[PDB]
Amino acid sequence: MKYMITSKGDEKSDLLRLNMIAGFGEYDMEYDDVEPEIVISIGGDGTFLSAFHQYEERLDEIAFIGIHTGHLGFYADWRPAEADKLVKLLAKYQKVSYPLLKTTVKYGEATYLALNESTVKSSGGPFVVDVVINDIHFERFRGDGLCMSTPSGTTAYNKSLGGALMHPSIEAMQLTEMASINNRVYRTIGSPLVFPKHHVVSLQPVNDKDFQISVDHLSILHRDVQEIRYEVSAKKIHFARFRSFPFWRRVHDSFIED
Amino acid sequence: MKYMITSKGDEKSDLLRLNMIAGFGEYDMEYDDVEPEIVISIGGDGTFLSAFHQYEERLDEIAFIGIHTGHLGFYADWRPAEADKLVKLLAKYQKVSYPLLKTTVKYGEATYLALNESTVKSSGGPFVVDVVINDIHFERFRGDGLCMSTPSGTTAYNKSLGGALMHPSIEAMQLTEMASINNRVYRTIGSPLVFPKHHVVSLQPVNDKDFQISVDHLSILHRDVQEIRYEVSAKKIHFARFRSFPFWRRVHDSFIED
Amino acid sequence: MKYMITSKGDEKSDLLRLNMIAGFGEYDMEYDDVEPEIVISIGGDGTFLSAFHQYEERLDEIAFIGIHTGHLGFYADWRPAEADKLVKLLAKYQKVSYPLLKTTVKYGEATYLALNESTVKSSGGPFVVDVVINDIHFERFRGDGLCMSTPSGTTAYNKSLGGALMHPSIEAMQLTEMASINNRVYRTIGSPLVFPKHHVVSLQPVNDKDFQISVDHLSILHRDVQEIRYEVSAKKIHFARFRSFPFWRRVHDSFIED
Amino acid sequence: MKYMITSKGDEKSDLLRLNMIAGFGEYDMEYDDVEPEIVISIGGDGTFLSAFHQYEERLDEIAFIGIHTGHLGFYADWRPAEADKLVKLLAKYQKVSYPLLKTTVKYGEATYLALNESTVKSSGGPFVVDVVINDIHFERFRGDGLCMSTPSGTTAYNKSLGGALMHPSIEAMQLTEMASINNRVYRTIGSPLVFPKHHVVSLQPVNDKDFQISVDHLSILHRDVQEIRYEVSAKKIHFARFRSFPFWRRVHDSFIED
Ligand SMILES: Cc1nc2c(N)ncnc2n1CCCl
Ligand SMILES: Cc1nc2c(N)ncnc2n1CCCl
Ligand SMILES: Cc1nc2c(N)ncnc2n1CCCl
Ligand SMILES: Cc1nc2c(N)ncnc2n1CCCl
Repeated sequence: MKYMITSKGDEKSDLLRLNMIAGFGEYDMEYDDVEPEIVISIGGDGTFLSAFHQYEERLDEIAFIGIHTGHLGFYADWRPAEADKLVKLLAKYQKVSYPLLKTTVKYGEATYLALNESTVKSSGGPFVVDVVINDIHFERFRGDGLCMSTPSGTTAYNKSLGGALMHPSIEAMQLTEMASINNRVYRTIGSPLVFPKHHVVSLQPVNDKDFQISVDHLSILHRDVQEIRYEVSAKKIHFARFRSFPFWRRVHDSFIED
Repeated sequence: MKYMITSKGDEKSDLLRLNMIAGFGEYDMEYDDVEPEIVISIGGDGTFLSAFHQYEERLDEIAFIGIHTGHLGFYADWRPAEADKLVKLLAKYQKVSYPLLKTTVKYGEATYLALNESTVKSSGGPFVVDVVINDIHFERFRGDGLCMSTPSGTTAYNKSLGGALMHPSIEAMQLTEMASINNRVYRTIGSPLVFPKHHVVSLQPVNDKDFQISVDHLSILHRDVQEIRYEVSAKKIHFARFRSFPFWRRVHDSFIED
Repeated sequence: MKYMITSKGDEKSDLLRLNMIAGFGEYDMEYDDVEPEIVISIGGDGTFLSAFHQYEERLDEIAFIGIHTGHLGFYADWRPAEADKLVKLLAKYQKVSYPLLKTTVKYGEATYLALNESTVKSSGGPFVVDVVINDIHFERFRGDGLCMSTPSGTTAYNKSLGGALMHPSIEAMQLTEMASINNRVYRTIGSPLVFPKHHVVSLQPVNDKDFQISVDHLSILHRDVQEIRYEVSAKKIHFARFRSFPFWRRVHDSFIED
Repeated sequence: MKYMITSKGDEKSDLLRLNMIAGFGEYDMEYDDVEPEIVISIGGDGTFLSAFHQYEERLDEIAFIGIHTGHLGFYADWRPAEADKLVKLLAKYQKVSYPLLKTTVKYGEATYLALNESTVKSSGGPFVVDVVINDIHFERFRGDGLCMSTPSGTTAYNKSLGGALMHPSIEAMQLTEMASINNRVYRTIGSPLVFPKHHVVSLQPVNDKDFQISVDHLSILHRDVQEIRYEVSAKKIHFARFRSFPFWRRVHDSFIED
């Protein structure tokens, strides 16, 4: 069974990576960073984000595993001291799948897959877009930007904006506002919105058509934008589970105490 | 097919009720407020709430219809001028189901069914409870109270507390905080929490065991409480749909403009 | 110079109280709980709140001192181990004054002095009041209640409701909302409001005239209420300062780390 | 008495400007856009913002007047139909002063005067700064940015971020957070902070020293930044008042109804 390991790049992560590779060598494991079936991330949730996007074209044949060399992450939920215990079991577990968010941009198409969220800002000018939900004009948003988050991504940027945390077993997506203007003439919903599967949220410009669109940690500028389309992707990320680590326990350890 | 009609009690609602009853008399409809299969509510969402709780023992044999004599409600989504058009079609539509919230209270059991939400406060003293999620201690809440809302109830009390609006096709429940205390020694999650089906949220006392527990508009005091249990109910409320009125359009008309 | 000491009532506070009284006996200090000029509070901010209200008729002749036997409080900012050091200096310091909030209730008058805040709720029914600012109708509030806080009280209940923290050198008062309803027909400002000196905020009923009015920790029901009047009081509480303990440092220790 | 008039540039504003200039010609008024003593703004609060910054070097000799050709603004509080009535009285009123915010940037100094607010973001990377209040380390902020607002500016960007509205008679400044990160290891105060006169709020970098600093509508990038200093300015903007238009009425008309 093929595998590969990505490292944060610091001294602790590179050394932990070489010790796991040496451990897998004692088994029948084959290192292959081209067509792997097991992808291990050593570092933080940001390193795991990079590992996910390096193989988003083969998500159905890959089970991800995360190791946090710093603090407890949501995707990297393995202690460095438990690395050798992980090498044995990984060489012969069950698979756990999380939903993902699809982002489509159209000009005068480009699709992206997000694990945390996808946000839209205005390249310098004021951000004004009309929010269309299933071909129905819902609101004209006026403010800093908007954030569409996955279930597992609600603990990231979505949380800082006031969004709700939702369990990853729910196939849904959540949209939250960034510093919206609300006076007697400009009105937005304010509340976060949770959309189920097969619901399409479209963002359409009003004046400016240049938007700073981000997907997870990748932020790239798009010029002459006609529409930004959001929907829950049909593809899912697969994790390799070896023990019981509930999502609500991960939330407790990351935010309450540990 | 049996039916019944509840009225808000004012002049406009009582007159609209008698005109619909006379219209149903022209068909083969039988008025029966004991074992009805069609329950019509004329007034507001509060009147619809009363109509739901009067027949929560026969939810699987009843399709609800709401008429708003005041402003546009979420459950009463029919104009009074469309009443006669409603009488004809209702006498020979499709059924639409929404999930519900189950509330269990234990002393030293009482179950309730909520359409909007179920909240917990403290009878006078300070409100302190431990929040347990699937037999896991998540947080010790310290503040005014807590609110567990249904999907269709997220537009009510849940919205005023900062909760997210979620589409009723999602079988889930959402918990939100009321004026929580957060300093260097008392810590809550703050964010709203969305729980899927088969997840159990338990509230357990610390000192005071008397709580002011509410279900929709019913508020009753409970003494010597041992545990408050929350989970998505297996029973669903059934609406009779005659036209396309999306939930996100109901949200737009109630909060954006109409 | 006369003095008195109030205790939380537990073992640690009562013992610390008797040791300070014995220390003051070694000086020319006279214990008098009737007409004191120095009032020491041993326990928490709640105990300090009680000590303030026991002598609100002689605020101009009393300098308050707080000792926290538990965690760091905002009004009780002295460690128990620093008690003997406090007894010496207190027997021959400078005075520091904080503004207070005045609350007037009228029926068919009763004035109260608050150190933290004064809140208004509805005795069971829904809470609806019109908010009048300097004889100008500002908004019709619809929700759980309202909270008018002093500058030093903004770190208490006001903080849990989203209010801003303001330095006690600012003679002002801050009003915050409790779970307000905001749809297309009911509209409140939502933002907290900071009022300067000589500004009068009046609350007037709409239907129900019975309100659960609270002042600091005292909560008492009022029937047949005509108006609730708010303004910054002309009286100030006086603290005895012996060292530099800035307000922003007290906020840091209570909420960031310590 | 010298005067000048700035226009939004559209057809309605330019025509209203030429009609007022012709009206002032019938009096002893002298048009001078170099050393004026009366500055009239015709358009919106953005146009008024431009008019303020064009003459921030002569604030003590200038009384500002605003005219809104669109909707009711906070600084432009005169209807276009009341223009001729304004020309007569302005040619022989009382002066009203509002406080301002001072912003100092230091490299390896540049001072700015803000009427609404001054915000700090990170030029691309993550925004991390230490917040120092009167030479005391208060918090290490981690998020999108920070916003320091004037009293009259609290109805603008400060409001969208959750800040409190404060009456302009209070000489103070208010700081609010933008999408802060708060987990078990990163902690900010969250609440808005209101600082009185003579209090200094300093922002110091951690890693990145390039910041996108904005003052009102001007946004300019600063490289190799050592410190960002905030304090209530000693200079005040002067308005020419002809009638009673309370601040709380301006808030009502802009946000509640009009
Ligand atoms: C990169 C990333 N993702 C998440 C996530 N889902 N929850 C919480 N933190 C996350 N991070 C790191 C930001 Cl501190
Ligand atoms: C009784 C009730 N239920 C709801 C609901 N689900 N959404 C919005 N408003 C509701 N109301 C009436 C309160 Cl105004
Ligand atoms: C009674 C009290 N007053 C305050 C205050 N001003 N700030 C913070 N905490 C306070 N407390 C105790 C509540 Cl934990
Ligand atoms: C430029 C500007 N200043 C303000 C202000 N102080 N309050 C409200 N709106 C303002 N605007 C225009 C933004 Cl819509």
